[PDB]
Amino acid sequence: KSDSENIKDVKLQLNYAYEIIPVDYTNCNIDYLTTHDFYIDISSYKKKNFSVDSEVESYITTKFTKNQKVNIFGLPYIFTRYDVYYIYGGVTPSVNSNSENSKIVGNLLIDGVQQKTLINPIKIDKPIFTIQEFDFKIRQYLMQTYKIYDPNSPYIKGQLEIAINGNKHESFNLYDATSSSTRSDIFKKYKDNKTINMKDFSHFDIYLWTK
Amino acid sequence: KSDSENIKDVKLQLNYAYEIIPVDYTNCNIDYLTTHDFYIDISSYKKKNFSVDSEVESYITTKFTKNQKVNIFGLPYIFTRYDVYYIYGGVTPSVNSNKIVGNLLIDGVQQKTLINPIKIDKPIFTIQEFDFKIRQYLMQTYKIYDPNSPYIKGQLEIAINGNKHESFNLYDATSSSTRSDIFKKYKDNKTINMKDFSHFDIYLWTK
Repeated sequence: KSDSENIKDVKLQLNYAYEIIPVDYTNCNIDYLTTHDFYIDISSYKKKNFSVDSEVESYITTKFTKNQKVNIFGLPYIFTRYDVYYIYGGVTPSVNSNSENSKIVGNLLIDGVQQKTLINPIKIDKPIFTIQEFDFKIRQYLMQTYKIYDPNSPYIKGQLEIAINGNKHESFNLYDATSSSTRSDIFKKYKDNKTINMKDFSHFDIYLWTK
Repeated sequence: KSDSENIKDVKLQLNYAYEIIPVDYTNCNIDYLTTHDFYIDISSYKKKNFSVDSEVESYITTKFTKNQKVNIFGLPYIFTRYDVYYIYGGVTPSVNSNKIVGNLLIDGVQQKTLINPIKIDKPIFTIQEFDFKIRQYLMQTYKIYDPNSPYIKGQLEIAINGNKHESFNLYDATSSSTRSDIFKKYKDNKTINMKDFSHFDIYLWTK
């Protein structure tokens, strides 16, 4: 009865996955490090014992050390009866007051043609941030503004490209899911804990396609 | 070639709606009050200008006053580009101060007796907070809103000392219900004093 039914279901899974409140805490202590998990304390914020378990890919926790202060910006993929938030990656070194006021500019292209230059569509206050934080915020902006995950929008393909000084153009599929994808499935990509220093950030490009 | 689509679609809307981190803040200043909205400041928490707009039914904000301190526990129903959380109800007075037990029955057979599946530390709390925590307990433990679970009907009954108990439908959604549709019930800002809370009873059915 249709040839676009699948992309609609894919968009539905993405719209649901990203319509969420992130785990956002700054200047938190790394209580313990395992081969693939960060165990971070956020008890001071909660006023009761509470931690965050950030699961990552190999050789990421080795970049950190116990009792180092870090910032957390991760999307929860599951909830349990315990006072612990479960996220993938989203961990960066906290190196200052975390009150950066840097300008974020980007280009929005649809079907290969520039539509507008986005000025501060999103805001990031930390000097070092994860692509997860940038990705979440930009998708939310796109969801709210261009309805990119609405079944009635013409967008069925899209990429987010982040330009970093040194020809490093990170590129991510904006329609990265199947009709069966859970938040865990969709967020697993963030286990690489990919991080960018705002000072190395040049701009970003959003490529949306209708065919 | 789809079977039992309805109940599954209803469960899906609910599963989507309740799988969220709530707007939870304590000792917040009421910056402004309109006929149906509370505009509460949470900037000190967000380390940036940020507010919460709690929409409620008539004559609820009239029970509060500008600059009174309140606690917030509400479920966001929409996200926008602005630094404002949008919820229904979830507002209680912050008190100088600042024992949940019940049973669980499935298809008439009591499975859990006198359990404390959730925790609320406020001496006064909204039924919204209680309801959210109970549903998360049920979603986590029994996957009550997963289309592949057998639970298709349910009631959450709350007993209050010296008062009539109240019962709430746990599958209160249609196949086209948004988060706003499902959370609209919380606009009554129904609240309970912990000291008056007696116990609860959860009933689930597969038939």
